[PDB]
Amino acid sequence: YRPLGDKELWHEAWMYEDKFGTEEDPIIVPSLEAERIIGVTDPEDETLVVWGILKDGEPPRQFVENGEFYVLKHVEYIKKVGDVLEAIEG
Amino acid sequence: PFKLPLDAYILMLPITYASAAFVAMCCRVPTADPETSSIAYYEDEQKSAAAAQRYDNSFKQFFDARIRNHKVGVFQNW
Amino acid sequence: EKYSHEEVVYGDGHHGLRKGYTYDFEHGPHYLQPEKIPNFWSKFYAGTGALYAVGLGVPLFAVWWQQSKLKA
Amino acid sequence: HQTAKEFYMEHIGKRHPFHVLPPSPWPMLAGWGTYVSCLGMAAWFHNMPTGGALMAFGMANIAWTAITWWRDCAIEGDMGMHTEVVRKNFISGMWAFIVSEALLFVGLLWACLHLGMSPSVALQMQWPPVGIEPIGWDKRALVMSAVLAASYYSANVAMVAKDPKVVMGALATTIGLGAMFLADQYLEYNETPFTITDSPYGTTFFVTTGFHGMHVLLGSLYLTAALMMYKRTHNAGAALKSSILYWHFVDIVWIAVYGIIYVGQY
Amino acid sequence: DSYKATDFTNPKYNYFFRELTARVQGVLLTGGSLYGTWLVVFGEAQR
Amino acid sequence: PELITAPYDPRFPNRNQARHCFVRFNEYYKCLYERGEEHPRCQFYQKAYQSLCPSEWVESWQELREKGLWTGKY
Amino acid sequence: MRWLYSTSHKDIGLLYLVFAFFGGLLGTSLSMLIRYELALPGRGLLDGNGQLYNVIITGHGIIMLLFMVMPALFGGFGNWLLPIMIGAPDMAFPRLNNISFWLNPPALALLLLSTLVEQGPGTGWTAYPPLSVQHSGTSVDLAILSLHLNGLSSILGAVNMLVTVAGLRAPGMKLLHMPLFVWAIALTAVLVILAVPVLAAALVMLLTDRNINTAYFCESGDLILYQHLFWFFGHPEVYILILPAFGIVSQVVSFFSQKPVFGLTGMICAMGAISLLGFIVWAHHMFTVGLDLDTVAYFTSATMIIAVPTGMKIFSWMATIYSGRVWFTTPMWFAVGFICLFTLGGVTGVVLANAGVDMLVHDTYYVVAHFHYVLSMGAVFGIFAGVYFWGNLITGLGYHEGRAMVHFWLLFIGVNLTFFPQHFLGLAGMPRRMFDYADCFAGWNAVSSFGASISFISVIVFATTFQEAVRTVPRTATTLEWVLLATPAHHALSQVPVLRTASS
Amino acid sequence: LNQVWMSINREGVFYGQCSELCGANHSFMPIVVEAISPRQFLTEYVKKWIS
Amino acid sequence: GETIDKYWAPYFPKPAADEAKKSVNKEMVGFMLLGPVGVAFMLYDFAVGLEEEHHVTIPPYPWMRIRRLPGMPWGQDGLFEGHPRVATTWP
Ligand code: HEA
Ligand code: HEA
Ligand SMILES: [Cu+2]
Ligand SMILES: [Mg+2]
Repeated sequence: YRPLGDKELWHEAWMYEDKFGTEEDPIIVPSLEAERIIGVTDPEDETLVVWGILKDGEPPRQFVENGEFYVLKHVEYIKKVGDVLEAIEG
Repeated sequence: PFKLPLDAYILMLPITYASAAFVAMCCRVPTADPETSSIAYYEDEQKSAAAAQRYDNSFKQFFDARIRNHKVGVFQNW
Repeated sequence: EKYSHEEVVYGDGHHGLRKGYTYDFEHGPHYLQPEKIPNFWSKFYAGTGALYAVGLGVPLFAVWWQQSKLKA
Repeated sequence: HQTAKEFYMEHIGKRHPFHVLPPSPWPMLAGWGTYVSCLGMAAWFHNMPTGGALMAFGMANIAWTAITWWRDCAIEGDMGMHTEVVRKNFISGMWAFIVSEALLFVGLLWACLHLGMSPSVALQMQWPPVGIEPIGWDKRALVMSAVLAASYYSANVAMVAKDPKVVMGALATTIGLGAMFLADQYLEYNETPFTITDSPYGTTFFVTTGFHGMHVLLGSLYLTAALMMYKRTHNAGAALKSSILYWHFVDIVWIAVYGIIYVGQY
Repeated sequence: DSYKATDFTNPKYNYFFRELTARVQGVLLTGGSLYGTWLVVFGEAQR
Repeated sequence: PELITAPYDPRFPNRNQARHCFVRFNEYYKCLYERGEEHPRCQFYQKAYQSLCPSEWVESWQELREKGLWTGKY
Repeated sequence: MRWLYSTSHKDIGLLYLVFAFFGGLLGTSLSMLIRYELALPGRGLLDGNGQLYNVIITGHGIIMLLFMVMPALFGGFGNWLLPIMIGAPDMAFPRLNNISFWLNPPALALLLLSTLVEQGPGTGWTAYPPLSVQHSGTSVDLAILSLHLNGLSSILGAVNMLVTVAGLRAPGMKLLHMPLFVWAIALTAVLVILAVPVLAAALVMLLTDRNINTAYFCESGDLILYQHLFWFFGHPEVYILILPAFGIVSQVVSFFSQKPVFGLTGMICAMGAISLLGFIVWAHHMFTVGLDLDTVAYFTSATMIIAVPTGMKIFSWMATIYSGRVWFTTPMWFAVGFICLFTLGGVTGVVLANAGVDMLVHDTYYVVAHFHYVLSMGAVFGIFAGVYFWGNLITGLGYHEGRAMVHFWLLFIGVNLTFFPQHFLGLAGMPRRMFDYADCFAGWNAVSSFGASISFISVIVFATTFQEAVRTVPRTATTLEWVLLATPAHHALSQVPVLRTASS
Repeated sequence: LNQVWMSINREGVFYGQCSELCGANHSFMPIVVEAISPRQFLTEYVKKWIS
Repeated sequence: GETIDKYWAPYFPKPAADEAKKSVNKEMVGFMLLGPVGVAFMLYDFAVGLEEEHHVTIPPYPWMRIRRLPGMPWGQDGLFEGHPRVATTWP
């Protein structure tokens, strides 16, 4: 994970991961439903934002050019990281 | 919130000028001739004439030479 | 029941079509479904005509009212 | 109903810390109550019969709907619908409302400063006008200043205290010191040697002090409503902090009002 | 076990505060609005 | 022929000239009280306020003086 | 029940839009009487009743300023679009958002009811004393109470907007990633909170002068103090009504150019500089009231500085269209028409800002032409640009493209041939707020009255543009409202979307 | 009491109207200024107002 | 026992018992600086109230007792005005 200092404890991290999504090793995005809107910035320009829709049971998907790949996973609970695992502090 | 772009300081120079002009204008009004709550202010004619002529001259004496030269336009229309 | 604090706080747990709606606006995929109101285009044109008639006829009535007061 | 809480947990509560409301009828009733009270106020200005009664009827309807709305807000605050971020949203909203009221007071004191500094020929260029006796600063207004500063410090006591008895006593002390401000303002309004129709001095004095006194009354009622919720559960949340902020705002407004009108003779 | 009869936010008071007022005040504002409209329109000011 | 009007008073610099009217009207009656009735300076003040003040303003000021509602010392 | 008891921001925004359309219909109807009376010299359909003409222009100006543009931009598009755009699940105070709407039909009813009482409130939309005080009866009090209720509506809405922006943003989204529409609405809310209570104080002073025999603006008071307070409100008011139009133009131009906005931080600094300079130049409405020359000197020199940020915004819009892949539809034309015709209205403001030139054209139809350029080409074009752009997302109905271009061209022809001759009338010296003029002013008044009929016919054709919509499935977008279905669900953003920064 | 300093270059008849809204008959308060030479003004016109 | 406020409670920690009492004492010093003396003088003022009298009649200057409309919405005299002081005779 990234340093959790100066982060709100209820932000559901995975967005604070130390991993760049590749085709062979994507970032798994948890979801409470079969589809979920996320937002990816442009790696060469922070001011540019692209919103996309991930679907369950689909191949890895890239949103911006030279950006990460993402896979949705349907879960019952999403870890509200800031008190879920840094309280575990394993 | 962000990095102030090279434009924003060029904007901020006349904005600071306008704010300073506004503050100086609001400040000089309680040091003016008609802002006196008495009739006995005008019975000293030397001091009142001096104060009101000083209220005339400031910010107008910069323009006297070009008022006399009729520099009332950007171009020179006769 | 029916006046408890939970009814105040979480509303009434109604499910399905409300009274005369043909679509679930609260929990369905669309909060406005104008292709499911029966005879929608008659009602839309009647409502737009009424809105046009009132919005163009209120100042005319106020002109007629003020001038009927002088002419007396 | 039993599954409505279940539905709220499954779909709104467990996803984000923000509060989603069911449908409510009080804004529509409050708007039409303002309409009725405005018609009544217009009739009461020009001495129509049964106009003041209509204005009081509309204002009573507005006050009743506002109390019902605030009771619903307190009920929702007691079923634990408001997380910490919702309470910070409450504090930020009170800050914005306070800024609006402060600009209203700045507009009110603008007129006092303009009229007092340059007396016109209609007043024979004398301020204050002859016949008007100004209210001094070395008398009962100074007692009001001391009392309201004490109310400021007592409301500051209740903000940091953790003992419930000390909090309730400090709240009651600030409410009682606020009620002593108003009953003394009533005596100023009765003993004064000028009316609201006597010169722009009387006009500006009475309009500005009346708005300030109405804000003192509203802040005292807000602090009183905050105390009874603390009396029951020993927990107030955003009701205590917003009310203490509003009371501090009233105390800050009084400083400008006193310094402009009572000291500056404007 | 957390509510008294002296309590303003009692659940037994919710019908009176929320259901009865929603129709009583709803008809009172209609009656006040019609009378205020007639009073301002068809009334004569004495001041 | 030459026409004589009220001179420019340096004490009154603004575009609103009501105070010049009022002060000249008051200086006339101060001159009338102090230096007699037929002094040249009093006639100067009289022609000065007559040249500036509207007639309605002046007649309102003598009815306020006659009713006793003039705040001047004299 | 649904439309009476609502707490959803999307229902409240739609109610604001329908209300603003009703107010626009009322002000269109009141404006055909103005142009039908002024078509020919002499006495027209008003039978020489000047008080009724003053009532008509007062009600028309107040309605079009306060019950059309603000309920369409600030209340209609802002409430529908802001929580979806920043990712908030709802507003911060959902029931305050319903009373912010429901104080507007009472204010409209009071204003329309003041016309049927006595001889009506013929004072102008500015309502200057002692003309407003001299009016005997009830109509002026109903008008001022209507303004009070609308100001309370605006203050409540601004508080809700400012708390919704600051505290319900999506996770990971800072004050750099919000669209320029959000920044415009936030700055408009700040302006409303700082400006409306000064108007409320001035109106309370007006009621105490009228009905309590007080001494604010009277024999022993000062009447210039009213103009000071009212225009200290009123110059921020015209920037309140144009900033959401700037936001809508930015969103429309960036969409169909297939490009992001040029100079985002410059755009935000320009909107902030416009918001800040709008509070220190109010007295350019008071050049002819007899202020001292130093005050007039400052208010002349500080008014023209507003040209620089607006020019920066216009040039950045042109740079956004520059080097793009542009497709011209009906919202794209209303934005191009905005940028072309707002520039024409802005340059006459620079002329009016110069005080010596303003001594010749004050209270003439030159001023009328200026502010109908910056309001009928600036705000009305911005409103109609958003109606065709977001309409299938908001209402669930599409629009016929050919009839929308017919409506755009009828409107563009009508409003240009209406207010462009009024420049020549105002330069020649035709004064404002008059229903009869000199014989030589007949030609341009006939031309302008011909143009107003084309504008009215354009208003008629707009009701025929609506048709059934086609619905598809979204995948990606650059803003959050275009990955949603048309129409969205009642709880849009069923899961809260987050913004993830790319890793190393 | 707002003062204006004015000096006219040429003789003629100059027209005007009132330019502040003031009631039902705001349209019907026109202004006409007649300008003549100073010697005519001081030898003929001012003799109409000597009592 | 499954409320939203308790559900999100561990994610919003309180910012960190005798320091509270120290702060109460610090604020109560300023409270007692101006508290008892103002209450004592106000209770004195409540007993020296409507007993003094003024007989200074005011001449009816044009800026006194403005009556642009006849009377007031409640009556003839001002509100809270037991004894008008402006001359109604004038003489
Ligand atoms: C928003 C501001 C606005 C708009 C749009 C207009 C629109 C028009 N106005 Fe006016 N006008 C004013 C603001 C406006 N006006 C003000 C403030 C005054 C001053 C009054 C006073 O001095 O007291 C004034 C006064 C005024 C005068 C001067 C009168 C006088 O001095 O005596 C004239 C003269 O021709 C005029 C004519 C017109 C015409 C022909 C239109 C045409 O454009 C007709 C309108 C056509 C439209 C297309 C606009 C309607 C918009 C919609 C319908 C969009 C809403 C739709 C949705 C929300 C979906 N109006
Ligand atoms: C939409 C509302 C709106 C907007 C945006 C504006 C914008 C401006 N206005 Fe105006 N105005 C009104 C609405 C508006 N106004 C109304 C309703 C009235 C009459 C009130 C009444 O009823 O009495 C009025 C009246 C009014 C007056 C009072 C004059 C009088 O009535 O006697 C003045 C004086 O300074 C003024 C000036 C300006 C200026 C300088 C701008 C500037 O913000 C415009 C700046 C824009 C540009 C200048 C063009 C873009 C810039 C460039 C392309 C760069 C190049 C430019 C240069 C190099 C100079 N307008
Ligand atoms: Cu302006
Ligand atoms: Mg004017």
